[PDB]
Amino acid sequence: MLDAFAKVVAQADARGEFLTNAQFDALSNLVKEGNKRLDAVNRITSNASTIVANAARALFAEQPQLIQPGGNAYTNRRMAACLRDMEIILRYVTYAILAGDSSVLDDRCLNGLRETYQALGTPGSSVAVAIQKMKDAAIAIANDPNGITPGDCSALMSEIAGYFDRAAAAVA
Amino acid sequence: MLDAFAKVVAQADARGEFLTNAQFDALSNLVKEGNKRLDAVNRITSNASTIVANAARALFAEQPQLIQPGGNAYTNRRMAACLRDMEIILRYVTYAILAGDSSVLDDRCLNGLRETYQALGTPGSSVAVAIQKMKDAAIAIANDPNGITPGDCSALMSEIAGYFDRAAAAVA
Amino acid sequence: MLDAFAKVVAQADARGEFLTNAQFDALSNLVKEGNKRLDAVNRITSNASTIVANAARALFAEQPQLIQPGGNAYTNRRMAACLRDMEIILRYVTYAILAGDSSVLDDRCLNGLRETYQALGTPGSSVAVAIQKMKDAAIAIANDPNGITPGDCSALMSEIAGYFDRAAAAVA
Amino acid sequence: MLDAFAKVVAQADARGEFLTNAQFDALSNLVKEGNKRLDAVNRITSNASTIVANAARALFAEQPQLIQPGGNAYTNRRMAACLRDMEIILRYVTYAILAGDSSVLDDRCLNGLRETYQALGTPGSSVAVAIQKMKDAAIAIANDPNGITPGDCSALMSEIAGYFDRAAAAVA
Amino acid sequence: MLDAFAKVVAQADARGEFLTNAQFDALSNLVKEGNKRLDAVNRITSNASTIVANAARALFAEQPQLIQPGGNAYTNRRMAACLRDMEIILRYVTYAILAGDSSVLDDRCLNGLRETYQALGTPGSSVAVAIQKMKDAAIAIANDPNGITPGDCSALMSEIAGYFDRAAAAVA
Amino acid sequence: MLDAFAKVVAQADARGEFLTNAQFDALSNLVKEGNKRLDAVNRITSNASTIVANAARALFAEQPQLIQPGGNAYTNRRMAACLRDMEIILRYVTYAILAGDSSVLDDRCLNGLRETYQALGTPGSSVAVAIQKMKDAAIAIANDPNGITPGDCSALMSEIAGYFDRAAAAVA
Amino acid sequence: MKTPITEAIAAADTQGRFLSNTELQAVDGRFKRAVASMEAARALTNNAQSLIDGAAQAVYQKFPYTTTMQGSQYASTPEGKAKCARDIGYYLRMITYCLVAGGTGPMDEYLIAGLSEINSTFDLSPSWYIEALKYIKANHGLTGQAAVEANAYIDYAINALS
Amino acid sequence: MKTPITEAIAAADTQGRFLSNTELQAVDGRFKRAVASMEAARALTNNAQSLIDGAAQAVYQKFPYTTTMQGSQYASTPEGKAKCARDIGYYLRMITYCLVAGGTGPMDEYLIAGLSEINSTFDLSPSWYIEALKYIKANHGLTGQAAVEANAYIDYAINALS
Amino acid sequence: MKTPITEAIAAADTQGRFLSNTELQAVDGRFKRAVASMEAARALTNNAQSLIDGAAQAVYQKFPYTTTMQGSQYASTPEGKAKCARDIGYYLRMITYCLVAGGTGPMDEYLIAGLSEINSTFDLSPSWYIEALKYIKANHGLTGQAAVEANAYIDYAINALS
Amino acid sequence: MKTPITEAIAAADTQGRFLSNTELQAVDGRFKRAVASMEAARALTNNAQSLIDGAAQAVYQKFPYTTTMQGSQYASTPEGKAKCARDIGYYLRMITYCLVAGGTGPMDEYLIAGLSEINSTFDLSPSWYIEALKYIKANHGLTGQAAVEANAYIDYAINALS
Amino acid sequence: MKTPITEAIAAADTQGRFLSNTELQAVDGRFKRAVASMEAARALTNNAQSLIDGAAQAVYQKFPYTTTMQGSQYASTPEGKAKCARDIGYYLRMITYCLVAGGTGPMDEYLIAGLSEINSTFDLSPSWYIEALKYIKANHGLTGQAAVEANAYIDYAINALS
Amino acid sequence: MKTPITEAIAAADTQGRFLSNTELQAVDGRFKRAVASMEAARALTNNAQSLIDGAAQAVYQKFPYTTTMQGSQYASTPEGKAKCARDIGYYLRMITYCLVAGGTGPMDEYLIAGLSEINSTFDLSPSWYIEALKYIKANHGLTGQAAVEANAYIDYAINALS
Ligand SMILES: *[C@@H](C)[C@H]1/C(=C/c2[nH]c(/C=C3N=C(/C=C4\NC(=O)C(CC)=C4C)C(C)=C\3CCC(=O)O)c(CCC(=O)O)c2C)NC(=O)[C@@H]1C
Repeated sequence: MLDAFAKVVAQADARGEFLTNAQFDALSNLVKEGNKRLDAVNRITSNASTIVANAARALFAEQPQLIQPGGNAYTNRRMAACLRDMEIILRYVTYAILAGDSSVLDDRCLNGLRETYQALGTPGSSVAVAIQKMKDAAIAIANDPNGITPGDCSALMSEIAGYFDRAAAAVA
Repeated sequence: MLDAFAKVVAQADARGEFLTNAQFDALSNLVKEGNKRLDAVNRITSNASTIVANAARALFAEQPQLIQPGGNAYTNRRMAACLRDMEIILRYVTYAILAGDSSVLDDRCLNGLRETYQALGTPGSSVAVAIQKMKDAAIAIANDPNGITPGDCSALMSEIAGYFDRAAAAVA
Repeated sequence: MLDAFAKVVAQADARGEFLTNAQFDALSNLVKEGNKRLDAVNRITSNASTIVANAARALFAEQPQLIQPGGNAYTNRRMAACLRDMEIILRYVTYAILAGDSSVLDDRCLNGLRETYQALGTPGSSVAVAIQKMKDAAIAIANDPNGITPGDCSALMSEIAGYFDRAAAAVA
Repeated sequence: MLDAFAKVVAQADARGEFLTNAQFDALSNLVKEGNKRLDAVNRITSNASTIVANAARALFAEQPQLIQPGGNAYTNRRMAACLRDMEIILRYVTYAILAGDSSVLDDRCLNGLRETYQALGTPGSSVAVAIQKMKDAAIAIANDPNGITPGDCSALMSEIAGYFDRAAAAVA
Repeated sequence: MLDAFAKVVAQADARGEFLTNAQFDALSNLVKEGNKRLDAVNRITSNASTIVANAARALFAEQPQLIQPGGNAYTNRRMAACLRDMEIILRYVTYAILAGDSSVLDDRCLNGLRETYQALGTPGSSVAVAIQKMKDAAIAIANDPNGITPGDCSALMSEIAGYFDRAAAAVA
Repeated sequence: MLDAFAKVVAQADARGEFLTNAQFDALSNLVKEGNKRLDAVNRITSNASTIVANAARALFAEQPQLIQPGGNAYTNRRMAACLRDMEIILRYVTYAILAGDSSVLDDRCLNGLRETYQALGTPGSSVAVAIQKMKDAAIAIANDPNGITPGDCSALMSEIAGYFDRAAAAVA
Repeated sequence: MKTPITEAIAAADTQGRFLSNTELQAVDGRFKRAVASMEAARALTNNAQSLIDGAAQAVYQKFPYTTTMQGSQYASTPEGKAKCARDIGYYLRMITYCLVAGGTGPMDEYLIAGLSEINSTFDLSPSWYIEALKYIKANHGLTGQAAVEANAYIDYAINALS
Repeated sequence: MKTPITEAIAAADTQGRFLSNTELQAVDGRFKRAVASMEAARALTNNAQSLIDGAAQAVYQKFPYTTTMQGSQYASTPEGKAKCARDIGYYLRMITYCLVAGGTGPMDEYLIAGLSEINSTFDLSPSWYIEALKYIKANHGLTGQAAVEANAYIDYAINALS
Repeated sequence: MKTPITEAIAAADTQGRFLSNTELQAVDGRFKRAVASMEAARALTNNAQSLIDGAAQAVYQKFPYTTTMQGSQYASTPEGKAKCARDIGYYLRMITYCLVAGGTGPMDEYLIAGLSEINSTFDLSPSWYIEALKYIKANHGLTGQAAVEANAYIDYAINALS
Repeated sequence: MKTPITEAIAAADTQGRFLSNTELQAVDGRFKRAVASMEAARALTNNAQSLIDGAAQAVYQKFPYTTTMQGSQYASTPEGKAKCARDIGYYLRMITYCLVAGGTGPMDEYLIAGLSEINSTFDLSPSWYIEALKYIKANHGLTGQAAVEANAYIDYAINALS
Repeated sequence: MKTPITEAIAAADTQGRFLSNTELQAVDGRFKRAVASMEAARALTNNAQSLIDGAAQAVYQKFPYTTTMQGSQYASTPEGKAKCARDIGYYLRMITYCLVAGGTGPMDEYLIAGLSEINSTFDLSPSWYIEALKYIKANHGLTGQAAVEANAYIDYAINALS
Repeated sequence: MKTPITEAIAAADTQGRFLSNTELQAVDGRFKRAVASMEAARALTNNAQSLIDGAAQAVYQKFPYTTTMQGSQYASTPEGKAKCARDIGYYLRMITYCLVAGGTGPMDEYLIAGLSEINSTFDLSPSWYIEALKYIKANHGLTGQAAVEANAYIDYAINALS
């Protein structure tokens, strides 16, 4: 996996060149927004359980057939698996937010997922709805103005939205 | 794997319903024929060696090219493998008879077998003849009127014939 | 794997026949040239390091892009792998020379190699050049008239050339 | 492990003799009391959780120092281990009751236990109290006259008491 | 393993009490000297190779019998092992300096070491000399006034000396 | 393990000296008797089965209590183990004869054997008789003047007797 | 699925051998016990509704707060009460499956696996289900061995919940 | 040792759980079958000598060469004949053990393990024992389920020998 | 025990190497954060009693049935109320340990490991503790980064309980 | 296939290294021994028929019952006698392969692997083949090292059969 | 690639859990240190050419034989001198990567892995590079923490070379 | 230790079998080659001093800087020159051991294992030893197969050093 910093280094090397002032300046800026990134991760992570549970309740209220007998989330074994999958999707998304790169999310979570649900018979599009849900809650909790120093986090939120959309698109 | 009983339970659940009197009555009947099923398994199993050995002798007398040099059963290593395969086919067939369901036979024995012989270069149709043979001997030994309480076992014999035909068709 | 001797035995068996005088005479001749074969292996093996190192230097002088940044042999990790691969190709070629059969070379070295380079993104044709190089040096060192009893080794050299061409063709 | 039946067989063999009428008669009697033994196991097993939980509560009320900070059962990790150990002691005791022999209890549970607590720093005598407790509850639940065909189970109860005392003595 | 902080926590818990102002004040002071501790580790670690190599040269000049044929450091295999052992002793000593506790050094390096040398036939006292040596060099390099902000590191140096003496005493 | 040649090398090294003419002459002589050593091994090995079987028959005729019920060789499992042990003792003895050193016999066969029989309850002295027996047969078959070039093998036979006595003494 | 029959063949299969008298006696063991098992299953199935409706009330009676307290995990809403009765029906339905199959198999795969995770995630209390099961235990109206069979699986559920 | 009871607890033990109704039905299965098993064991034991003496002769009759041929593996000597009868008694004795225990356990540990090795090492022919077992099979004089039990273990031995 | 420092050396140790700048920056990271952590720990410790007494009441207020219901798992007895306050003190005490150590280590070893087993065995409800933790969260009276540190560990506990 | 040459490269290959003087001396060892081996192979091949016809008779002479007894495993039928001679030819043919290859390889893959299984399944007695091999051993008419080579492989077969 | 950030998530990932305060303090640790790291990287990059040209000369000065001796591994040819300066630029370039990334990662993957193999195969002497690195160490002209950062990675390289 | 003989028994041992003709031909292979090996060993041993004194000079001649340069790794001191000659004697002594043993064994255990580590730690250059070995190679004065044996082990050393 790579973090936003190693990502630039890897590109510089393949060309065999030193970093340019543009790159230094760009990376120097990531460092400046560091505080906002630590808060985002802390908050989302700090509400992990609520985010997963509330999103699933909504999913099931919206698509009751997933829990009717025969449904893919019917029986506690399949239900636990469903909840586990959601918590896992959320876990890798928070890693990407800390890293500032989706590599970890792609290599260790998203690849092979589509094939896996296809083979299991799990409605991949239903998973997309699940993650879309956590996305909204996650961001709502991330940039809530209460409890912290005021300032703009809009760019970080849009980036955070990216990783979520990225996962949703990988199974839908 | 499933036995005839769990098979009904699994169907009832996927629908999310209790068993019906038809089902109770049907399963209650399997219990009534239990004695005949224990005898079938005991007898066949009790003549395992004879069944395999006599069937193979016949196979080889019918298709001498399997044992000529170059044949797939030429050399003691390939011959032992051949005999082993027959005993294994017979073993899983007796499990199905005890269970009253072919699942164990399908999941743990028949699947991938065709691919396996194709890749090894083993004449799958020759295997079919081998099993057809054990079938006749097995049934002959199963419903031999000597040595036991008289009664009709015709339905069980036809079921027993099914598993054998099922395996033969899976490699031919 | 097989050596030239077991190779004849395996052919004799598949037919179910004893060896013929032609075969005895043919195999008896391999034994007569044994000394030349031991010398070939000893010499090549005795100059293993020089052969690999000198061949690689030439490869890199001929195709400098393999070591420019981004090249497949750029960075010490990829370079070590490259050198390792060459030493490994050479190692299996000397086994074939001792055996008098390419089986060991084919089963344990050449098969899957083309697929492996394709997947890694390694210019297979560049590897062919590398091995072509060791070929010339290897043979040059094998039949150098200095230091040994004079005699004809031309047939052995042509055989030795075969295994090298065989490997080169397996990746190109 | 051995059950009361194999135990007699093993003794007969070491002497190289057939069973005597005394032995047949003795073993024939174990078969006659079979029903009582199935009930004992079913009942105790059916109240597994209650037996362990109620016994532990009593242990802790009697020896509060085991749960004070620094105590061997202080912290949820050590407490879970304690409860686990009790359930495990109870589990192997029910196996012995089914078998009619303490071998399984001795080989797979009691041996090395004393050494294990010594090394861990666990008050072995405190464990003895724990098991003494389950003993009383277990037997109370085993021969409760309500809910079953009346008859004498006194001999079985005394045997059941034996395995419990046997475990208690192995750690105290 | 524990660091100076977890060490206090573990003691507080076994008593079941909160930290006292003495403890807070004491731990608050470790934090204040943090900078000195990072420098110590960086410097020693930054001269790892020199420290080991120079200490060994001295050991061998002082006890030439260790490298004479038959000596425990005779042959490159035993010599590499010797050098490896020194680097390993040094490695665990730097972990203790970062942690502010010798636990990691004791549990993962020192225990069983004496038994290990006894069984191997390695002069444990000779090892003590080796480590005594690295001690002097390590400390010399740690509190060299050149290249850094001036101040007192005497207490840290005495602590650093402790871990070294601790290892030396564990094999001598 | 070591062969008579490496044994001399290891002694030369511990002293850090080259081989002396005495040593060269001594080792040059082992080479001269090579033919006798190859014959010894071939013959004994060529009669492996007969040697073990005939020796065991004698052991059992001499100590019938080993096969009475309760005896350590009673039951086919213990009997197979007994025969296996004999074949294994014989196998390692032939390795020593090829090597011209008992190291392989000591390190990989004799050490821990006494402890092993003590713990198993196997009459170690009875094993000694078994091996004494194979000794006599082995030597009888080794220096039988029929079928080979005449000459003196007395020294080799006495050496061969040594390894056998060495094993017998290791369990008795 | 775990039944006396699949257990019998699994044992023979791991040892890579044919069934023996050992395994056969086990299957005949279940065959003979089926009579009492089927009787239990039948009775539980014919009286499903009243036992379910009775068990739900027993829960609400013992833990009155589950009907007044606010939150989606409680039955303080018509929706919550439907989910509650549904869950009870699941338990009852599973024990009949165990009786028909002759083992815990059905319950293990369909209900026990993942249980603790679920009760934890949706804030459902085990004692709520243990209470409903005790009601079914005291009122199924079965006697003799038919009651022993029914109770065997009810208690099995109780233990998984504690 | 392998018995319906030890098999029942081994299964529960590997899954690290308490015995369930599944295992219990298996033990009751053996308990109910014990009646026929004990009857077989008793009859075989009371008629041990004549069956053994009969079986030995049946072997000598079918393979006459085992009485004239020279070698220690044959019964062409009073010693060889004693070993032969002894071996037959071992087989008979083992099948009674299997009947009392309710499984192949006794035979597996005491006779099957190592069998092929032994017959190979001492040049003993399997067909010799298969012949003796067939004699015992045709002449034990048992009927009904007592015969099915006895034959189950005799045939089990036959298969191990082939 | 899991702390930023032990994590740093464990990483270096598994890779069998010396500490590098990578690990050192992590330790300095904790060193700089210690200031806010210590402030939190101090404040929580000085106000332990009132927060504990407040949290207990908050639990009894939200789940009134825990004070009237009969059973040893409830605080409907002076003994049950002592156990309850004791358990709350355990939670509070553990989060201060996490602040002093700079990681979850203390809580993980002493409280999380085995938690679910315990709450299951003694019929203790998680929501009871989640409620007590929320009270401590809303009333510790800390501000700035000292509050972020305190809340980080409180929420960590909440998640382990759900 | 196991030959002095494949053994030499396998050793080098597992250690992941180039051939050394160690392995080379082994190959020259086989090269020098080939002279006696080839002589043996040639002689056995030129006299195949008479040795085979002689060996079969030796078997029938020693075990006369194999010609009169009824059953497909015996040579009491023209078919059984053909199978018998065929099997003998297989043994002879395999030892010549071992001589040409310089190792047991051919025999191991083609004849030893599965041997015991086969002799067991088709009721073939090992002593029958051991007898045929002893005949070939006493009558191949070879002398010197050519006899030592031939006998080495004959005895090797004898041991596999016992 | 090994950075304080990837190390932080790898740790959480192996334990299969969410990031905690433990890991976060480590990332803030690197974030705060970045200021000195970036300053070092910038200075090294702006003065790359002169440091490289200086370091090469320092090597030729200390080991004069590398300029006169004949062989392709030496800089006794314009080609050899180009390769030499190129290699020095590689080292310098890698340490700036380590400063920007905050860890040894870049150097480990791109330069350390396979180093000894390469220096061995092409007869390149480590002391040649250790000399060039010492020159860069004494003349980068950095002060304060910017020098500590730069030196940390230079010394790291020195150790890999010895 | 690795010799043609220990290799022969190791092979048989892993396959858990008796030695066969395969292994025996390998030992006879070494036995026949011993004649040339012993001749080499003898000649190298009788001329040890002059070859050692010659080889040292050859090194100093090719790499003159090893005699003037300052540092303990060089022979610019009487002590360094003694260590240098000592090391050369070690190499020579080891190749004679290989000749007597018939394999690389002695050299592998005593010299190759750990070589690269040592040359790295004490800044010793491989080309220094490769040079000394080439001198011994060109001046041992052996001819025929005695030279092939000697050279086989010299070149083996050369490769380990490159
Ligand atoms: C072709 C490669 C060149 C060549 C070879 C050549 N070699 C020989 C003879 C011998 N070679 C050996 C070598 C070995 N024997 C071994 O056991 C081993 C492994 C340790 C080796 C390396 C030997 C012993 C001999 C025989 C004795 C001798 O020195 O001659 C020959 C002669 C064959 C013959 O006897 O007629 C030849 C022709 N000759 C060339 O011109 C090529 C450059």
